[PDB]
Amino acid sequence: STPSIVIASAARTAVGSFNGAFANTPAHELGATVISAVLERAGVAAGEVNEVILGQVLPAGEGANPARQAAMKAGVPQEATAWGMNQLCGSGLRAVALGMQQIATGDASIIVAGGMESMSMAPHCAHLRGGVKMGDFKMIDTMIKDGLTDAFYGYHMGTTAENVAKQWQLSRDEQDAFAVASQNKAEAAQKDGRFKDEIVPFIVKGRKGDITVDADEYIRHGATLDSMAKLRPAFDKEGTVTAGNASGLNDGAAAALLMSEAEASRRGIQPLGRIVSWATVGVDPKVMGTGPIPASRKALERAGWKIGDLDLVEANEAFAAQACAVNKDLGWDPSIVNVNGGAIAIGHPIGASGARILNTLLFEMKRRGARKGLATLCIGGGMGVAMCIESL
Amino acid sequence: STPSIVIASAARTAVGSFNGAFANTPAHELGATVISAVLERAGVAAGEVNEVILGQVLPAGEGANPARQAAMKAGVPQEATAWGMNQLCGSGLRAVALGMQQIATGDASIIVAGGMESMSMAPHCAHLRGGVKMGDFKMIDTMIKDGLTDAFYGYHMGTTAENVAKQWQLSRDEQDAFAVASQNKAEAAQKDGRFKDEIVPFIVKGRKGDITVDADEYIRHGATLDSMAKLRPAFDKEGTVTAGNASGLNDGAAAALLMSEAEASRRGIQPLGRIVSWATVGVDPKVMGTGPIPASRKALERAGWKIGDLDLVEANEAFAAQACAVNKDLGWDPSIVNVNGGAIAIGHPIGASGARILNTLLFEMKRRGARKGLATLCIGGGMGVAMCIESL
Amino acid sequence: STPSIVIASAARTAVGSFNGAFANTPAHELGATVISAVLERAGVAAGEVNEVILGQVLPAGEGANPARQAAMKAGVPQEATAWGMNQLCGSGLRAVALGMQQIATGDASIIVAGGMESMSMAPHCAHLRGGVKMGDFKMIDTMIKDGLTDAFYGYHMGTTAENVAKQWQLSRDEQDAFAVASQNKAEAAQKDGRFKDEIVPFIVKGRKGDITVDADEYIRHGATLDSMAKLRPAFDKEGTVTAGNASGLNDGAAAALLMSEAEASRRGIQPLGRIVSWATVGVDPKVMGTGPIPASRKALERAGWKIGDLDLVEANEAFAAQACAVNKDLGWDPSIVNVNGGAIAIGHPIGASGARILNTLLFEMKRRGARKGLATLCIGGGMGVAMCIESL
Amino acid sequence: STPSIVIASAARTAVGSFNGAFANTPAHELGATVISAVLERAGVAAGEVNEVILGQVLPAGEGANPARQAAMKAGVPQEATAWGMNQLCGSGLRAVALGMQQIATGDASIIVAGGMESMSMAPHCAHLRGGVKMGDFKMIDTMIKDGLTDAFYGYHMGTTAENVAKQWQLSRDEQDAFAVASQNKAEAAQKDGRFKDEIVPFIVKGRKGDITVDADEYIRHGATLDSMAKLRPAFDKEGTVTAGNASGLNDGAAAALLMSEAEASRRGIQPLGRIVSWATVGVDPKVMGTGPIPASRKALERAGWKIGDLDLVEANEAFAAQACAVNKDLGWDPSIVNVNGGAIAIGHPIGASGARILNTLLFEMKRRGARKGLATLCIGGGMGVAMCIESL
Repeated sequence: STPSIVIASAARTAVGSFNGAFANTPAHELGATVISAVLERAGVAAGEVNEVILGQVLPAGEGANPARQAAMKAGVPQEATAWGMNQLCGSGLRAVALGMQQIATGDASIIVAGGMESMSMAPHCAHLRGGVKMGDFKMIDTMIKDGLTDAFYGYHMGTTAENVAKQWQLSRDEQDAFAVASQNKAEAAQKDGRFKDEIVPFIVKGRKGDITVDADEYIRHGATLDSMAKLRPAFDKEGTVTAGNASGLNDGAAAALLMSEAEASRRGIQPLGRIVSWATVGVDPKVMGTGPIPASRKALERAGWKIGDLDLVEANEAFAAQACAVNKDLGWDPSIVNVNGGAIAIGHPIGASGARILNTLLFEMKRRGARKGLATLCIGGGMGVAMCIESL
Repeated sequence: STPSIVIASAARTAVGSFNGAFANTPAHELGATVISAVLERAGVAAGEVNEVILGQVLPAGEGANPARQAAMKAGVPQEATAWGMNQLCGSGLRAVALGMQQIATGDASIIVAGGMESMSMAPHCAHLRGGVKMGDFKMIDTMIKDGLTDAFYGYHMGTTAENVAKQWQLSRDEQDAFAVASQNKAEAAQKDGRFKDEIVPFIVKGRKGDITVDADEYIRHGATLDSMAKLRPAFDKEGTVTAGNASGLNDGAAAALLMSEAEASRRGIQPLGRIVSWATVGVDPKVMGTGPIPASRKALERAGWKIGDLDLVEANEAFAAQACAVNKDLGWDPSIVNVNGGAIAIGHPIGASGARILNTLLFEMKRRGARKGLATLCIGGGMGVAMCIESL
Repeated sequence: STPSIVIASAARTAVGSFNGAFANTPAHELGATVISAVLERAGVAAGEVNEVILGQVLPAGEGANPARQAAMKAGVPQEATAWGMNQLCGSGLRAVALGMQQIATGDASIIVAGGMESMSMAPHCAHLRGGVKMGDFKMIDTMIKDGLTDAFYGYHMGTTAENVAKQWQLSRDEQDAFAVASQNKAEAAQKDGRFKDEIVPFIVKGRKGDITVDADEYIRHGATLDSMAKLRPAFDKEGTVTAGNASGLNDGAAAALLMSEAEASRRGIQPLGRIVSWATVGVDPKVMGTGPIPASRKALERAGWKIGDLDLVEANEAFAAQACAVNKDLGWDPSIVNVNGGAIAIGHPIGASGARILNTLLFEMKRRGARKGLATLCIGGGMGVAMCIESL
Repeated sequence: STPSIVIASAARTAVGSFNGAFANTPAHELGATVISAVLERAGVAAGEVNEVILGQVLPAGEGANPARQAAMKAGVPQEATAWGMNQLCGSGLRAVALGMQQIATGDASIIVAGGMESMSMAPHCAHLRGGVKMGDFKMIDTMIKDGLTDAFYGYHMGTTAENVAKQWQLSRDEQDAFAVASQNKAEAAQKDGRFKDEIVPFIVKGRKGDITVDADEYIRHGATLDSMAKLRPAFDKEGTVTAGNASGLNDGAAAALLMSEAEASRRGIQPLGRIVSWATVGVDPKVMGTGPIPASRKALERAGWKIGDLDLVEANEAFAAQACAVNKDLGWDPSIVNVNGGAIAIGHPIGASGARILNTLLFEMKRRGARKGLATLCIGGGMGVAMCIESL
């Protein structure tokens, strides 16, 4: 016996548009509906939860330990514990791995892991203690500063996307075609109802009416090639990366309920998947979108799998440029990759995104009867993270 | 196989006073000194590090994933990984448990773990995207909001301290004595040089001069009972908890280099300790200070130890009120607890604290030849974390 | 010598709604349009103007001396002078009076005078020099603080409205019926093109298309009594003053070209009127709304006129409570007061209001053939101002 | 007869250094003390005051109509009226002319007029109603934005001071020599007790000790030429204007009690002087410092005086450059100009300054026995204000 951890249930909120559906909704409120959903979906009571682990990159101003606020809201008992973590864009997936490890070391039985992010609610800030004798000073967008910018060179992540576009010789036309495809695929999945199983509706509490949000709002309908082609390079004036072939700024939460394989068998739960391996690797910050390459490779080696053994893949679409370079290097069949669209369409709620794509993978593996899956993301500052899933 | 992880080496900066020695030093610069130090003290090169894991509660405005910043600054290679975590006051110790689990489950060989915090540099913020159509709005002190306030009932942690004072019938005099004793013990320890081993000096790079910081500046010298007795209660106009019998606002970093016991041996390292067990449990938020009770018990049970087996103990002094209740309920010999003073004197740099007291425990264990230790902290929002360590 | 000052010409921008048509238009820009307008209307060249005087209450962040900025934009030469003034709500009419005095004392020949206000562009502010060691601080809405709040009692102007309402025993129903009557009057005048003459169109300079504003946007079309009677008290909680029976938050500018009666004859100008008298008087800030009573009476005594001699009156509608009280006490025929509706419908761009209503009176006095006219406003901090005008 | 308007009395606070003696004193508190002092020194009851006129450039956040606040706090009754005005740096001397005009037009019997300024209390601000969707923004220093920045070309007043220097060929050694001379003259005078009479003491209400400010604290004692020659230029990096030969940022208030000459004589009051003329003129903004030239020539033509005639002058030293050029062109004897020093030494409380120098002139005229006096100032944006005084 070697530990075997399973994913008993999963869920996500719709991914809200920047200052959209979740514009004034705290990340923990989203996370709390996702916690209640995994619990209800699994047939597990809040009472049984030992720990809640929630990847989250932008918690400034939300109060002490937003993960515990989420667990507490969801009725997870005070006797349980909770914590937040930050491996930037990888966070939501990394948390799942960290969850797995709690069970594997005998420290916990039942874990809810994933991530949550409200980019809309990220505040602007300034260090004012010393005090500003005289003159103007900057109020800093914490979302840009703490979530989207390279810490060591100063530039937007998009600049790394360009570095990757230049290196892999990825034309504007390749990048835009990829973008348009992500949209059209995500539209088709959405229209066919392929996101319903994974999405838990979220009730946005109002003064003048409650609003039920259960549709991914960032997905553009009838996206045209021309709409992409017309855009201006966003980061480099003779660049190639645009706001249309990059993912956006988004809100959401996503999580999974985990237990041992034998525990799921005792409870009669038909799990979404066995966690067969995971990995995280570093790369050059300058080309951070390449992260998935060494991370997926290492994850696969750990499972004893060939790239060609995979039946479905979710590789997060930070930028068309990096998603393209990843697909090229790995060489896996692109028809099995982000089959229901990706982040360019669906969005990128940073700390939740790793769990969001996991949710998409898992519910698509169930529906198509895919045996072996892999989810992976690039990570600002130069890292990768990947996870292998096998169906039971 | 039952993995066995050792702490090969450890270090910490001196603990800075609010807006004092480290007033404009970013937390990751503190962390980077400590990473370098654990490496040099262990005889391990930075190239050998697989992951850096740093608890940090107040990273707003520092830029993306300060743990990575710290790790890169210290010459940890881009191929390694790094991430931050947040379990409030527990974080710096939890990070060490979580680094242990990385090695236990075969994912890493070498981990640097602890925490870092610059409460000084924590900014003021506001959510300003929606705009403010009209009326006044708060610029919120992130330090207080995200670090020191109960997220549910809204009040300062001192209120939970009052709740513990009331419940355990802890007089003002008893709290003040406890406080004065922490000061006196820390001063003794400092003058005799007992912080020297644990502290790595930190160079505050100036303009008109580099200043080396290697002494704990929060410790007040010649602290009198009358100076404690004269203070007004800080949270409850007829309460008992004061600025003097509470910890302060502080800046620091602290860490442990971890590896398997078989690896230390290969390397010929004489480790500071073996991690025999850890535990984290929740309690009622209203009395979060009682955290250490169920976590310490669970940790000892896990280790197979009685309370009486312990030779040394570091229990973090957030508030004299809670430190007293912990010591009462546990009933361990108070002459073995915080033998070189605690956080009322030394300071409480939130995310670094758990690794700070682990540092103090390890180096005193080595000094005096103590076989069995325990580090534990209370955690805001109602938790506790604890770790058992055995000498080799 | 008996001087004799005439208003050669006059014009106002339309009145914009809070965060509306002029949401991003600086005051002096609205001001500059009005300055050139009175010049073009009078057939006097900008280079003939000796001085510009503009009432302005909320000039924070617009830069040095916005009166000099509006004058310069409007093509008044540098050899001239310009200044701003603040008698709060009465500033715009008071400036008109200050200009008359320049000519009377032989210090100037041609003056432009009035007021300008952008309540939209009023910032939030905080005193931040000392620095802020710890704790939240307030970001202060200068529109509320410097414009709508009584300095001596600390409450909103609407509270002084409650006071006057209680003093005069003005029912909610009476206050509301005034409010609907003012809206219906205004909506009638607008449709009928009675505001055309005085309104000079303003061009909102844009990126994605220029826009011409020439219609008062705050007037509610189809104002009903039932819609009024549904609202809640805005200030007091069993009060009588609502948002529907008080004036709004608005932007705009208004001015008048002044010169000696003889000067206008030299130039073939047919003046809108002769300034016969003016007067300002103080009252209790708690009932600041009563201000127009002593002021209007003083003004009438200086003119050597009786109340019944007036053919037309513009008495500013700060609050239906106060407007109703003033009218009740003076006993001037309601049918000659605010004939084209008042501020409850038109809005109340503070610094500009007083020239605003001067414009309305002057042009409607031209139109119907009225010979004697009176303008008056209540003033925050417990003042009144008034002016008497006679047709040539 | 003729409108003959006299200064019955005069008083001024000491001028404070920036963030110094009056660091947390609101302007209106400084103003109230000065209004009370003009009344006492004259022997006039506060209830006899008709209206109060206070220049003031930086009222952001002080609340509704600070001139009204000054007046009420000073004990002037609610019946009186009060308002502020901004002709920037001339505001405080222009206000005296405005009040004179109230009495000359027969609209008022007794006026208190001057200026007030807390440049230390001036806050930082931003326009945030619309909201800041994404990205960094500036919090703006209103002192700078609204007080010392030319709104047209964008630059600090010291650049226009540079423009006058290059134009007038005023060396670094020439301006330095004027600066030292203005400090010695001002220090000498202060030691002699020559500011005593004009100054009313102000009481800084403290918590741990009240403090009596009765000395100009911006004056620097033992001012040498070498410290002045060792300064780096502040505005132009290879320039000629420094912090040392330019005026400073300061706090203070100052005023004059006004009434007709016939009136003074009824009350048995020996006036400080009679206002014989005044004037205000525009100039090229770029070279704003030259304002005092055409304004004094004008003032003198309206008095029907020659420059020679003058027995004493107070020409405001905004900068050493603008000053020397105003001294050079007009050709008035330098010995009678700023005889007790100037604004370089004493300081420059923007909206109060004009009223400040009027005080020095009036009181020094009284002591030394000068019959004819002139005060004058340059004004940002390109204006001059000036006033001719005659002793009885």
